[PDB]
Amino acid sequence: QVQLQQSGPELVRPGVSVKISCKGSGYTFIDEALHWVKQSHAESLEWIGVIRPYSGETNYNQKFKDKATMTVDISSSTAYLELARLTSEDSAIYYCARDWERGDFFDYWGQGTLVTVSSASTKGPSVFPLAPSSKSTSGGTAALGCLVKDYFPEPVTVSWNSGALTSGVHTFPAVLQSSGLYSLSSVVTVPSSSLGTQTYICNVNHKPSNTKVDKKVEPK
Amino acid sequence: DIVMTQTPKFLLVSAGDKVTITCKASQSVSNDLTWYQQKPGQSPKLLIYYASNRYTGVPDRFTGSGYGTDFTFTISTVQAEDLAVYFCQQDYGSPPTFGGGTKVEIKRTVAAPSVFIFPPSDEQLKSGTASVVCLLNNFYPREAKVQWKVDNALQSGNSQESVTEQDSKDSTYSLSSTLTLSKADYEKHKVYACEVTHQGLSSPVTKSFNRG
Repeated sequence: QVQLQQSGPELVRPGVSVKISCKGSGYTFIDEALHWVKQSHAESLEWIGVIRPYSGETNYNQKFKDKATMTVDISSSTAYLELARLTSEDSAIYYCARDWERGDFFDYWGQGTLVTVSSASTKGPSVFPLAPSSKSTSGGTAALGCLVKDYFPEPVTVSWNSGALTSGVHTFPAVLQSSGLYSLSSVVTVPSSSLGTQTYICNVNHKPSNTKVDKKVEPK
Repeated sequence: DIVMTQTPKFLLVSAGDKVTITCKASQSVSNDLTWYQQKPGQSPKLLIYYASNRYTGVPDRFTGSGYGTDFTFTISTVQAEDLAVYFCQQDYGSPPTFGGGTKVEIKRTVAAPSVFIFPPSDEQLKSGTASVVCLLNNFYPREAKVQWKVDNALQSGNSQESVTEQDSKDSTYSLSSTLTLSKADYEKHKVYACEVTHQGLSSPVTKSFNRG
């Protein structure tokens, strides 16, 4: 079916430009307009503009025209959004979206691209075990986890057993530490009897540092 | 530009009950009004277009009505998985503009947290820092008070909390509280304790360990 695949998260220094992308598949790319939408804390959802690949026509929200530029590569089925002279107010999730030819409303959305504008350097996470013990058992269930510490920028993704374990998993929202680095934990509750038969591995991926780390969490 | 005003900002509703969300436009927008649902960590999802038409595959419990400036989104019988921020959006005048969102929160019975404590790993101590993690699992309501004691001394200014979004199936929350100490300070003390106060508990619950 119709899919909009966006490029990964980006850390950008203030005053530097960034170009993010959106690849469409599952339809005739040239025939359909693509829209860009910003989502931030301060201003919620805001429409940035629309590009029509078939004609090359572009239209901008007047608020965004100065700093945003839309382009497309029809051969690679990819639309691009360039954002210039970034400031902290530009830190946001940016979506591309299709309309349903019934006006400017959006039936298919990309997964979003997180842009962080900051002077702080990229740092990949340190991943430590939260080992199950008797101090983390409750009847026939034990809690265990991974501490994903000291990284920048957001986001990280965490899975368990390469996605084979999803039930009972809680991955906490990251918190910004006094150091200016993010930290989070991901935890899971499992049968205490499985602790000797099934191994538990957390898979921690931090795209801005191009790191993937797998940590086996065992009773200490 | 056309300003879209959503009310309420927040609502708390029990499963099976009705949700009514209103969107008001700064000028007439005909029937050019759309409603989206946005669940945590996801892109918005189209539910209602042309003010009152259900988009493809959208359940019958979701409806929209209105014309002009005053619009209504309804969940007739809300389900636990319907927790989300709902947005209205006009596409009558350029630029298309969105309302500020309504966050739909689920009410359920009180559930006490299960509390677990985690010492720092030996691997971490090598770095000169120790993190102690206190986990409160699967509780309701979100309101909770968590305190740290180190050799019975109350800690202040060296811990941070994180809370999950409400679970889409059981409507509960989980919370972490993380205490950050230098390795030196961690090694100077013996008893590490996390104290949890919650409505589902008759008195506070403490989980602790002894270093070593």
